[PDB]
Amino acid sequence: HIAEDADRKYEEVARKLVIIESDLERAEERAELSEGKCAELEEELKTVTNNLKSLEAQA
Amino acid sequence: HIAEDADRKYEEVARKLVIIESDLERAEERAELSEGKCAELEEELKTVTNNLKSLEAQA
Amino acid sequence: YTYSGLFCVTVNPYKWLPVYNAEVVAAYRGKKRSEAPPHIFSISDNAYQYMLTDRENQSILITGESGAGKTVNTKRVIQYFASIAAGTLEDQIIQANPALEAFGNAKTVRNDNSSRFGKFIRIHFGATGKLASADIETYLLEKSRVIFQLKAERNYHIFYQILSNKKPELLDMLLVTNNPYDYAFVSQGEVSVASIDDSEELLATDSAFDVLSFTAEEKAGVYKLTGAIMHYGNMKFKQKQREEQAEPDGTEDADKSAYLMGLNSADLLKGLCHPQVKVGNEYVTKGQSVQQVYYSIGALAKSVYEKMFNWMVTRINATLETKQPRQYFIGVLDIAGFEIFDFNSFEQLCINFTNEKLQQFFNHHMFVLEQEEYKKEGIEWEFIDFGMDLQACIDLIEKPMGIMSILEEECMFPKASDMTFKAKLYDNHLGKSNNFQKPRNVKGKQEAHFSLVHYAGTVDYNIMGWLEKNKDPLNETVVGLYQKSSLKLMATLFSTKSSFQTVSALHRENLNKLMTNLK
Amino acid sequence: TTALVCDNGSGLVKAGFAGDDAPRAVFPSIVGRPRHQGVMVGMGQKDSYVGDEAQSKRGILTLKYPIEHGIITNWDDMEKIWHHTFYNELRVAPEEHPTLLTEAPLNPKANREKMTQIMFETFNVPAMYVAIQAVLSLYASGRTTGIVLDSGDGVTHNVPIYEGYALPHAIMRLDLAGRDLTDYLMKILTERGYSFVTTAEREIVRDIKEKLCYVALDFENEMATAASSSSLEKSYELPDGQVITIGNERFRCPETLFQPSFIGMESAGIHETTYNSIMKCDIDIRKDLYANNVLSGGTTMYPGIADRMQKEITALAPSTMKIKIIAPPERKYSVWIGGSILASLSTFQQMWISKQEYDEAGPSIVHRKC
Ligand SMILES: Nc1ncnc2c1ncn2[C@@H]1O[C@H](COP(=O)(O)OP(=O)(O)O)[C@@H](O)[C@H]1O
Repeated sequence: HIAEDADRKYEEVARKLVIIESDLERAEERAELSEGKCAELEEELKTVTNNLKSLEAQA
Repeated sequence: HIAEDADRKYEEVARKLVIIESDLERAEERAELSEGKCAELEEELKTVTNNLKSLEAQA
Repeated sequence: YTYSGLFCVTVNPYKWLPVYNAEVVAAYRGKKRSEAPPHIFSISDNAYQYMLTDRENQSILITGESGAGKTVNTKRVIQYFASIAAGTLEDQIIQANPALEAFGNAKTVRNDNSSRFGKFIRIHFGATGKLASADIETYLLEKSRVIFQLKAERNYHIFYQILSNKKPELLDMLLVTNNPYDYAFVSQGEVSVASIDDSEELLATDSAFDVLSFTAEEKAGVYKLTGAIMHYGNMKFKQKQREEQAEPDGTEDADKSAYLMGLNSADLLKGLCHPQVKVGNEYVTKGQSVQQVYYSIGALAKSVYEKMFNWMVTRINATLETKQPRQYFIGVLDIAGFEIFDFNSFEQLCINFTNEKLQQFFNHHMFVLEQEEYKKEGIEWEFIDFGMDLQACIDLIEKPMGIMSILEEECMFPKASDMTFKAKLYDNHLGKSNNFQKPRNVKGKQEAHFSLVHYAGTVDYNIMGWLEKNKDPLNETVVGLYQKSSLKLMATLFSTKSSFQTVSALHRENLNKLMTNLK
Repeated sequence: TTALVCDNGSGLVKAGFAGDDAPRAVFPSIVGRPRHQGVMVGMGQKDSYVGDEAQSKRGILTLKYPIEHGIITNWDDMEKIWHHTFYNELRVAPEEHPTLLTEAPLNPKANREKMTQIMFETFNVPAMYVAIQAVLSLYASGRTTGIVLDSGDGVTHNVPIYEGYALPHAIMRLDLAGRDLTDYLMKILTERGYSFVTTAEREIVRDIKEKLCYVALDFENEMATAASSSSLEKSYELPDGQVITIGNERFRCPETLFQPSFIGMESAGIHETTYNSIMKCDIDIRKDLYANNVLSGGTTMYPGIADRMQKEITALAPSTMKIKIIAPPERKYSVWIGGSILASLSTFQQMWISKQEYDEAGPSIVHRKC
């Protein structure tokens, strides 16, 4: 009884582990994609800062 | 014998589960940190672009 | 040879004389100073006698800023001590010397081979007066040079010795070119003097490591550490776009040094830009500006260099020691002396402070001697202490409102500069002390900022740059990284409920320890 | 001899030695007393628990803060907390150490009088001193000019400094801080079904606040976004299982700092009181104040608070000034760091209030001179 109980509940534990691992891989993709997009965004911001400072000097 | 072998394999898989959950929460907190900052600096980019346009009018 | 009250003045003759060899002149055994001619052999023998009749260690303080005369006298006194109380200690001592020559000597404005530390050679003696092993002990070392050198000077010889491209094996291992003007930690003043070669001295140091107990690893590791100390000099950081934060731009020297010392590159950059701290029971990232990162880099370089130096001296003590448990020893103290240059700065101030301390020590000794002699002849005559009450007032530099405490305060205070430092100095001392005086700055000569009335005259100091030179913030995150390095020499160095560190404070503590030993 | 730095605060005691980089002891400023019967004979039940021992036993205790809004309203409890701090956390003898206490600006004088009397009599400190939290925060920021916004657990205050000169007529003090946000969150969580009424449950809600709450850059469209999708919902697990999920509460709780009308206060947001404190200063220094807003304290640790602050002040100030919000990553211990720096200065060792001065002048010396 106790052995099969542990068996079933901990196989379900392994199922929740599959879920958590899937979502962890998803979150790694999310993090890497977001940091790449935001490195692009920081390129945009540094460029536009250069633009504004140069152009306001001219102004 | 079956019962204790099962219990030990299970507990090891679960102690890997716990670290998978920790790395998942770390990944998602980093991703949300990122995206939130990225939209805040997106608003910053909007401001600096509006200033760029007003400055073009000034030029 | 001459006697001066209690000193023993020797002049370099520059002409070979048998006045020391052979032992025909060494007949001073048993003889006293007051009867025999005035030779340093008489003093060595007197120290021997005093050790045998008093069981109290003896000390020989030989003047060291003189280029010659001191070294030959040290050789002659160790030879004499071997002779009287007889692979020898003299051979052994002079074998591993190239290590110290390359590590603790640098091109000075008024020299070209300058002892930039304190060498306290202990020749140990048996229970009865039999020669035992002899260990070397080093004291306060001018570590500020490892990063900053004045114009028309350069740091310790070993850097240019290595960078003379003599062993292309090394300059191939340390990912390092040969042009000295590419490394800011060495290209500050002048890269080389014409009064010495670097290749043959590199060979001498190699042979020193060989005669030393060093293996192949205990030599490649040292070369790697010196290469890393050079690679630190040209790491670059920039304020993050639009907020404040120091971040790295380009990691070339980063990867170089990371591979050399045996660390990770991303981990090192993160620990340099994001140092962690323990708040009660938790860790929190601390922010770092660019100047803070640079200060930390310099502090790391200085700490590494001093640790390596001390470890090498321990290795020399090990390879040069094998003897029965002995009791007593004689102290041979080599150290720089007082300085009065045309442009005095922080280092000169520290050196003059040490010499003020030593001179007060001598004055106390001579005072108690004269007072004893007066109580001996029944001559009733008492006077204010001739030992300390002369310089104890020229010890502003240590009392907790003098120059050093003010400099530390200014190192801590926000937005402090050299002008504010000068203002504070004036408000606390100008007019309120007699030894503190305003310099008489005449147009046509270098500008001073204040003048101290030392025992050896009134010296004029120029405080420009003391703030950056006194800061010493150690980055404990990077030290923890060091403690895990693969290069076993680095881990041995850094084996052993912080941002307040200053060069002056460590210097004062070291000087206190040295005086405690001598007293 | 080294000195002690004892930034008290209304939610956390941070103590340590002058000259360190971070406080040596950080524990809650709380005193717990047993609530239930007690049946095990020989268990050795204590009368009261302090610090974080009262935090792990909080299931059976009723917790009380002896400091309400920066003011010490229970002096026996405060004495217990100080005794604990000295003897069990730092493990020193107060007779051998000057002590640097700290206090918020613009609070009653009896507070400081009682502080110094307590120290000198029931602890026999050789000397002591009561600083102002904002000045120490500026010390720790490495500046001599700026308008510092300190926001801890009890009180939020602005102090504008210029060249080391304070403008005491422009100091503005506000009385909503971490604790009022905790109470507002306890009240807002009931509209999802969760009911926290005990003091221990107040601690649980405080932790939920410290883990899941953030400041929205634009409140209205953030509200509309949380209404439309459900990507803003996180989950938290109480210390008995029983996970809870919160949605727009995450940013509705700290938004109270910018609209104090959510808790029925009439004051203005912290951005507006900062701007008013600036506009109360001499027209020549306010350009340099605009660029040195120094954030300090725990309540300024929400994600996105610096960006919202800069957006709001930029919208208020003229369109030519450069608004710079300076938010260090360790800004939660800025007051203690600055206090250690201050107590380490050589030129400060004459500013202490020696025991002899107290014996001559009574407790009234603390503000009459120092
Ligand atoms: N990471 C965090 N995010 C949001 N709020 C926090 C955070 N950490 C602490 N707080 C808030 O800060 C308060 C404690 O801050 P602190 O500066 O220690 O107060 P005090 O200065 O009065 O001791 C707590 O009430 C808590 O609500």
